[PDB]
Amino acid sequence: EEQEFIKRKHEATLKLRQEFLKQSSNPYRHATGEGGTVFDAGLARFQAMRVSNYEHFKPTGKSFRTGLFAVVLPIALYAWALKAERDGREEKYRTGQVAYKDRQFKFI
Amino acid sequence: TSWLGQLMLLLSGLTMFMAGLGANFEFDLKKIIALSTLSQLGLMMSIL
Amino acid sequence: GHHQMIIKPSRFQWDKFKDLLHFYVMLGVIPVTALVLYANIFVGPAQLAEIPEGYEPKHWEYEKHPISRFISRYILNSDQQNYEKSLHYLYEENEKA
Amino acid sequence: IIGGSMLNWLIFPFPYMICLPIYMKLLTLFVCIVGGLFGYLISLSNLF
Amino acid sequence: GWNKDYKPGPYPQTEKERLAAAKKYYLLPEEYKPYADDGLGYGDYPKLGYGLGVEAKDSYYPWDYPEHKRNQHEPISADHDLYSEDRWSQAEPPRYSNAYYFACFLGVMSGCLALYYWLDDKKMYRPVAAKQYPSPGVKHYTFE
Amino acid sequence: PPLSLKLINERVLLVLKLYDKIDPSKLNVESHFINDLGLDSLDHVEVIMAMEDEFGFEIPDSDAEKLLKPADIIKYVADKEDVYE
Amino acid sequence: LTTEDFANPSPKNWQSYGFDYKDQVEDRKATKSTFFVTVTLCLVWGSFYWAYLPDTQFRNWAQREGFLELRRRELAGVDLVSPNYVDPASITLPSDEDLGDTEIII
Amino acid sequence: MKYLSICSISFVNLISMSLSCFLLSLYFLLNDMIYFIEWELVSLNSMSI
Amino acid sequence: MVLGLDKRALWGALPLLGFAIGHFLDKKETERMTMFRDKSALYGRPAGSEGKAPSW
Amino acid sequence: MPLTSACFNVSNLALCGMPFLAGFYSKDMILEIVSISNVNMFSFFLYY
Amino acid sequence: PRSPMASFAESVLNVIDGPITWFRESIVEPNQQKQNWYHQRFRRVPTIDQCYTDDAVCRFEADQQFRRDRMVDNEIVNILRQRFEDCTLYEAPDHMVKCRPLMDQYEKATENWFIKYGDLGGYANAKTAYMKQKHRLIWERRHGPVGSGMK
Amino acid sequence: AQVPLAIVSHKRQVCSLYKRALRNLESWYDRRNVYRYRAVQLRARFDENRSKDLGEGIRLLACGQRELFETRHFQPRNFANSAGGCAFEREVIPPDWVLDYWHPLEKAQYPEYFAKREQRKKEFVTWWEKQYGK
Amino acid sequence: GASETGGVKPMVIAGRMVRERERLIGMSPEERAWRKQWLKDQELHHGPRKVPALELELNNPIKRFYRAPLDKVCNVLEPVLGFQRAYTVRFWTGKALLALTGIYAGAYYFKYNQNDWTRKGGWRVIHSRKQCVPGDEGYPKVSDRSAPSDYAARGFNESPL
Amino acid sequence: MLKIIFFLLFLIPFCFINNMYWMVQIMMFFISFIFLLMNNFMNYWSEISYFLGCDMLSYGLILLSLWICSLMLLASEMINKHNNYKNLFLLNIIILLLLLILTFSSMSLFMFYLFFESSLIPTLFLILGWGYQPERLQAGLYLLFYTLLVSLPMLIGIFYLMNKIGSMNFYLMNNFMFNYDLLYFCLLCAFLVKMPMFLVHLWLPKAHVEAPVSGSMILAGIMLKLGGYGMLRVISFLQLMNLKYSFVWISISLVGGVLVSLVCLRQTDLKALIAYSSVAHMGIVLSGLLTMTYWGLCGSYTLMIAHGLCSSGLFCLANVSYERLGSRSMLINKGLLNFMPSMTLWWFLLSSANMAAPPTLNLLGEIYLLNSIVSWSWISMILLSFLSFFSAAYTLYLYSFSQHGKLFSGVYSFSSGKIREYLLMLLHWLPLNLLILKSESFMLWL
Repeated sequence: EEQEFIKRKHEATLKLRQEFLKQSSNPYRHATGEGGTVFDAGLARFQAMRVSNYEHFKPTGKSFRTGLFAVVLPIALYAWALKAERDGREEKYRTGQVAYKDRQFKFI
Repeated sequence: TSWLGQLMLLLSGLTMFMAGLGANFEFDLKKIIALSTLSQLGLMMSIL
Repeated sequence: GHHQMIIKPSRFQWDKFKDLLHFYVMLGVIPVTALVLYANIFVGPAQLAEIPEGYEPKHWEYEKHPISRFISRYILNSDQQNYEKSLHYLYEENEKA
Repeated sequence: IIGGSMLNWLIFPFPYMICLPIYMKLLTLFVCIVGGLFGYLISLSNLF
Repeated sequence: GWNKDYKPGPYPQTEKERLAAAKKYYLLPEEYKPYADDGLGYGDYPKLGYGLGVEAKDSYYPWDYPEHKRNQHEPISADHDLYSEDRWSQAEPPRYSNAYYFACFLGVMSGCLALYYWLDDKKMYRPVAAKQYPSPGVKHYTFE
Repeated sequence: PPLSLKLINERVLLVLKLYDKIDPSKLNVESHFINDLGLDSLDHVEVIMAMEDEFGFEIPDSDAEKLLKPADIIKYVADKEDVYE
Repeated sequence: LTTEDFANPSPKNWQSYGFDYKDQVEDRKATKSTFFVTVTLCLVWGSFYWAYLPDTQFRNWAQREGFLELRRRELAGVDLVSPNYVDPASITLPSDEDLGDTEIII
Repeated sequence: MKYLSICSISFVNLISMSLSCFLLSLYFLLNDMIYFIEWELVSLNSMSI
Repeated sequence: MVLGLDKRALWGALPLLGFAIGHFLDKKETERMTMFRDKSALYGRPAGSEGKAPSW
Repeated sequence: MPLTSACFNVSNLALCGMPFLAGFYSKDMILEIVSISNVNMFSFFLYY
Repeated sequence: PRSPMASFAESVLNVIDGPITWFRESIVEPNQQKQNWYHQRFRRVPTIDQCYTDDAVCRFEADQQFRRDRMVDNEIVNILRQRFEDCTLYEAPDHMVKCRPLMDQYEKATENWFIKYGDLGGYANAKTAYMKQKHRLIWERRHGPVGSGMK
Repeated sequence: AQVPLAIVSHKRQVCSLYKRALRNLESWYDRRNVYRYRAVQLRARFDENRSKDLGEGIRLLACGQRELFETRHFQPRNFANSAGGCAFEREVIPPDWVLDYWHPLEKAQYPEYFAKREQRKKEFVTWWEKQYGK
Repeated sequence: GASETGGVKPMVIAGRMVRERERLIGMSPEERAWRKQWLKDQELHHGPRKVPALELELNNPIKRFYRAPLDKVCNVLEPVLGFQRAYTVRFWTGKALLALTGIYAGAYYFKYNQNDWTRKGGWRVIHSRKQCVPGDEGYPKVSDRSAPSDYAARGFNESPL
Repeated sequence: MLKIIFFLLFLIPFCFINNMYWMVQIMMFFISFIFLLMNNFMNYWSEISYFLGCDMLSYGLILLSLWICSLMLLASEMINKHNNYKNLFLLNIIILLLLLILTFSSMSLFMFYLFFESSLIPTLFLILGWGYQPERLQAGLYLLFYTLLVSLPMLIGIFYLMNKIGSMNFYLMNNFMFNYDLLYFCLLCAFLVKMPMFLVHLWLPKAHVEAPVSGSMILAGIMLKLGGYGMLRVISFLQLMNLKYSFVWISISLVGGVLVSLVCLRQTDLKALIAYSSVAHMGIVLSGLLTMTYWGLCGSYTLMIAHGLCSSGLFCLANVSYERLGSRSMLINKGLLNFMPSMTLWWFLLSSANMAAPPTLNLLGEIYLLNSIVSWSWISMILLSFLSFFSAAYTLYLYSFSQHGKLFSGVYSFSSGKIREYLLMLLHWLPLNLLILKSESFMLWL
C-alpha cells in the first residue's frame, strides 16, 4: 500500500471537499443570482490545454507520419481515384461510345 | 426477382434463428419479449 | 388530494409566450380571413378563355385569381416593365464596354 | 382472441390452396410442440 | 483567470519542475506523470485516466460531481471524452480478447453463408408440374 | 407504501431471530458481531448479504465494515429511506 | 414576507419579459410592439401575400403551353420534342477545311 | 389539457379516427380502389418533387 | 400618439421618408429607362394599340 | 393476478400458434406456403 | 345497391356531397362577377444564329426565348411521364397492355430533350446550346452515328 | 460525515471475494432450494482452506479471482433499485433555488409552503454561518 | 425597480444531504434536524390555491370570446352532471363541431378546387376504376381510357378553347 | 431597391437618439416586411436602379440579410444592460446591413467586390467592440488577414477581366469564358477562404468562439453565404478551366467533411461544435456548387439559405447557456432539460434542422446536392454516406449531453426562460419551415 500513499493524498484532498460545500451552499453569491459556477481548476486547466497545445507541437517524425497518414494520403488517394475514374468515364463520353439511349443521369 | 431475395433470405432466416436461441438464455423480461419480436419479424421478412 | 409538491421551474413565461403567439396570430388572421373570404365569394375566379382577335389584354389580364389581379396590377411592376429595364440597361453597358 | 379471423375472411379473395403430404402439414404441429417440451423441461430441474 | 492565464507550461525536464507541476495540478509527486512530449504532446499536462473506463471508477464513492465521478480540483484527463461512460468505456474487464469477439461473429457468418450458397445450388421443391397459363396457341392436354 | 421506523427495526430483528448461526436467543439488540454473536470474518458478510436481499439494495463493500451492529443496520437503512421522521 | 405576502403578492414587483428591466410599461410596450411587428406583420400578412402571389417565374404559364404545345405537336404530326435548337437546314456547317481538327465535341 | 386528462383527450379522438379509417378500408376492399393524391412543390430539369 | 407611440412613430417617420424619397428616385429611373418602351422584339407592339396606353 | 396471468396466456397462445388463435391463422399459412414454393434447405429447416 | 355497407357508404356520400353542393349553388352563383383571363403568346425572336457577334440586347432576347422554351420542353417530358403514370395505374393486370405503346413516346421525348438541352448544366444560354447542335451535326457527318466510337 | 480510505486488508480482499462469489452463484443458480445448497457448498470451499500462509493466500486469490472472472454469468443479477439497476436513477430533481424563481403568481399557489420556505431559509443562513463560523 | 421573484432570497437549504449517497454515508444530528424538517415540510394538505386574475393574465381576449359560446353552457349545465362531466360535455361538443366542420370543407375543396390544368401545385388527384361484379350494369365493361389524351387529362381534355 | 437603401440611411439617426434599441428593431423588421412585398423577379436582372438590381439569387439573400440583421437586436440585450455603447452597436449593425444590400445587389463585379470587402470593417467592430475572451485580439487578426491575404488578390483578376472584357456586369462576363489558369485560382481560392474551405477552416472556429452572440450570428449567417453568392455569379465563365482542375476541390471538401464531423464529436465547446458543423455543411455546398450541374447549383442556393438560418438559431442557444451558466464548456453545461424544458424543445428543433429533418429547407438542399454529386461521380457515395452519417452523429451528441445528464452541482441561481429568447428561437426556425411551401422562389434561380 506504499506505506500511506493513499493516506498522504487523503489529508489535503479531503480538505477542499468542505470548501466545495462552503462554495455550493454559499448563500451570498447564490443570492446575487448572477449565474456562474464555483471555480474548478481541472475545468480551467482542461479548457486552456484544449485551446492551446501548438506551442508544444514539435514537428518531428511522429507528428509528420501521424498527420501524413491522417488526412494527406486519404486526400491524395481519394482525389486521385476520383480523377482517374472520371477521366475514363469522360473519355468514353467524348469518344461517343455510349449513345443517347444507354447513358444514365440524363437529368443530372 | 433478383439476388436481393437470396441475400435477404440469408439474413432474415439467420437472425430469427439467432434470436430464437438468445431468447432462451436472456433473463430481462422485456429483453426476452424484444427477442421474440425479432424472431417473429425475421419470419415476415423471409416470407416476403 | 394528498398532493406532495414537485420542484418544477417556472412555466409562466412559456405559457405567456404561447398566449401572445395565439393572440397576435389570430389578430392578423382575422382581417386576412375576412379579406380572402370576401374576394373569393363576393367576386371569385375570373374564367379562362380565348383572345378576342381585336383585343389586347393588359398585363393584369393574365392572372386568374382576383387577389392576384389586385396585387399584380397595383403592386408589382409588369414583366414587360422589368423586361425593357434590362434591354435599356444592357444596351448602354454593351456600348460602354 | 378472435385474431386473424376477421382479416382471414376479408383479406384473401384467392385463398392459397395447399394440399400437402400429411407428414408435412401435421409436422408443423409437432416440431412446434417439442420446443414447448424442451422449454418447460429444461427449466424444470432437480436440485443435484 | 482566463485561458491564456491557465495555459499549461512546457514539459518539465528536471525534478524541480516535476515537483512544481505536480502541485500545479494538485497531484502528488509520483501521481504526476507528464505525457511523452515527443512531438504531439501537451507537455506538462498530466497523463491520468486512460483506463478501461470511467464507470470502472467507484460507484458509491462520495463524488463532488457524480455526473463524471469527479471530486473538486483535479486535473481532467486530456481524453475525458473517449473514456466517459457516455462514450467508449465499460465497468469491468472483458471476458475475452478482440480477436475472439470478431472471430466468433465473422467466422460463423462466412461459413454459414458459403454453406447456404452451396445448398442453393440444390434448391429442393415439391415435385409438381409447371404452372399452366391460358394463352394463344397453348394446348395443354387434359388427362382425359 | 411508505416505511415505518419501528417496522424496519422489527424486520431486521425478524431476520436476526431467523438466522441460526447467531446466538439463537438474539441477545441484546446492540450485539456486536465479534463480541457475543461471535460472527467470524466470513459470518459477518453473510449477515450483510441476507440484509441486502431482505431490504432490496446492496450495501457498499467497505460500508459494511461501517455496519458493526444491528443498530448500525437500522441506522444505515434509516439514512437511505428517510426513516428518522 | 409571510403567508399573506406569498398568498396575494403586491402589484409593485413586475416580471421582466426580457426586453427592459427598468420600467414596467416600457418592457410591456416593447414586447407588445415587438411581437406585433414580427409575427402578424410578416408571418400572417406576408405569408398571405406570397400564398396569393401572381405568376412571377412563369411556371404556371410554362405548364399552360405544356398542355397546348404537346397537343399542338400531336395533331400537327411534327416531333413533340424537336432535338434541334433551330432547323438543321437553317444551320450552315462550315467545310471540313474550316474544321481542321478544331477538337470537335460530341 | 387543463381540466381533463390528456390520455382522455387523445384516446377518444384516436378511437374515432381509426374506426373511420377501418370502415374506409372496407370500402376500398369492396371496390378495390387505389387513390394517389398528389400535391407538387417544385419541378426543375423535368423532375417533379 | 397614445403615449405608447410617443416620439417613437414620430422619429419612425424619417425611415418612411426614406422610402418615399427612394420610391420617387427609382420612378425617375423608369424615366431614363425609356428606349424600348413598347419597342422591344418580344413584347414590342409594331404600330397601334397606342390609345394612350404607355404599358409600363 | 389471474387476469394478467390469463391475458399473458392469450398472448402466449396467439404467439405460440395454439389452434384457431392469431399464430395458427398466420404462422400456419406461411409455413405451408414455404412448403408449396420451392425453397432452400436452411430456409426450410430454419423456419421449423 | 347489392352490398350492405356500400349501400351505406353511399349514404355518407350523400351526407358529404349535400351541404357542399348546396353551398356552391347558394352563396357562389348569386355573388360572382364575370371576368376573363387569357394566356400569353410571345412573339418569336431572331435566335443566336440570326444575331450578330456583339449585339448584347439581341443575345439577351434569344436566351430568354431559349429559357422559356426550355421550361416548356422541360415540361413536355413531365406531362408524358404523368400520362404514362396514369396508364400504369389504369388496371392491376393492365401494365403491358399500354406501357410500351405509351411509354415509348416518353422515351423518345427524353432522348430528344437530352439532345437539345441536356449536358449543358446551369447557366446554359442559347449560345452554348446552339453551338452544341452545330458540333453534333459536324460529328454526325464526319464520324457517323453517335454510339460507334470513331473510325 | 466521513469519506473512507481506500486501503484494503487481505481479509477484505478475501471476504468481498466471498461476497462476489455468492452473487455469482445467484446469477448462475436461481432456485432458492438449489441456491442454499450450492451457497453452503461454496462455504466449504471457503472453509477447507480457512487459515493458510500469506503466500498461499496470494495464490488462493490467484485462483479465486479467476474462478469469478472465468465463471461470471454473462447476465449478472444486477440489482433493481440500486446503482446499475434496470430502472434506477430514472429522474432527477434540481436544486431548490429553481423553486425560488417561481413567478409571484406561481408563488401564489402554496403560500403556507413558501412562508415556511422563507423561514427555513433564514434559519439555514444561521446554520451555514455556524458551519465554520462563516 | 424590477425583479423576477418579487424579492425572494435566492439560496438553497438542503446542503450536503441532497445526494442519496451523501445522506447515506454519514450525516450529523444537526443535519438530521434539517433533513427531517425538509422532508417534514415536503408534505402538503390544502392544494394549489386559486389566483383569480392569473387565468385572465394568461388568457388573452381573443381566446376569451370563443371560450364563451361553449363555456357559457358550462355555467348552467355544471350542476346537472357536475363540473367534470359538464366540461367533458363542453369539450367534446367543441371538438365534434370542429371535426364535422372540417370534413365538409375538405370534401368541398376536393370537389371544386382540385389541381386542374389551369392551377398547378395543388392536390392533383388520380384513381383506379371500381371492381365489376357479375350481374352489374355494363358488366363486361370496356376500357374508358380510349387514347393517351385521356391519361393526364387534368382538365385539359375539357378545355374552353 | 433604393427604397430599401434610403430607408436604412434614414434609420441611421436613431442610433444617436437615446433609447432607440427597440424602435430600431421594429423598423428593421418592418422594412424586411416591405422588402418581402417587393417580389416579382425572374432570372434576368430586375429592379435596375442606377447600379442596383435584384434577382432570384439576390432577392432571397437580401431577405435573409435583412431578416438576420433585425434578429441581432432580439439576440443581444446585454449591451443595453451594460450600457456598453449601444449607439456604436446600432450604428455598426445598420452600416453592415447597408453593405450587405449593396453587396448582393451590385450588378457590377467590381461594385460587388467593393462592398464585399468593405464589410471587413463593420464585422471587425462587432467582435472587437463587444468581445469577451482575451483571444478576441488574435482572433481578429486571423479573421481580417486570412480574408485580406486572398480577398485583395482577386482585385487583380477583376481588373484583368475589365481589360479583356470592357465591363463587369454579370451578364457581360457570362458571354465570355477564360482559361488562363491563374484567373481561375486567383478568384476561386480567394472566395474559398471565406466559404470557408476545410484546409482554411482554421480561422473560423476562433472567430466564432471569441465573438459575442451577435458577431458570431453574423459571421456564420452571411459572411460564409456571401462568399458562396459570389461563386454562383462568377463561375459562369470559369467552366472549362474549372473542369480541368476540379477534382482537387471536391475531394478536400468531401474528405474534410467526415474529418470535421469527427472533430465535432471530440470537440467540447458549444460554439466550436456549431462552428465546425457550419464548416461541414458549407463543405457539401462547395461540393455541389463546384459540380456546376443544374441540380447542384439550384440546391446550393437553398442550402446556403437554410444553413444560415439554422446556424444562427444554434448560436442563440449557445448564447443562452453562455448567459446563464457563464461557461461555454460541454462539461459545465448539462441537464438543462430540468431548468428550461420548454427551451429544450427549441434545442431539439434547431438541432433537428441541422441534421436535415423535414419539413426543413436544409433537407431540401441535400437532396439536390447529393443527386448532383452522385451523378457527377459514383465514387462519391462511399464518402457521402459517412459524411451525412457523422453529420447527424455529432448533432445527436450535442443535443443529448447538453440537455440530458444529471445536473451540475456547482451552479448559481440563474433566471429562467424569457419571451425575448423564446420569440427569437421561433423566429429563426418557423420561417425555416415556412419556406418549403414556396421553395420555387428559393429553389429556382438559374
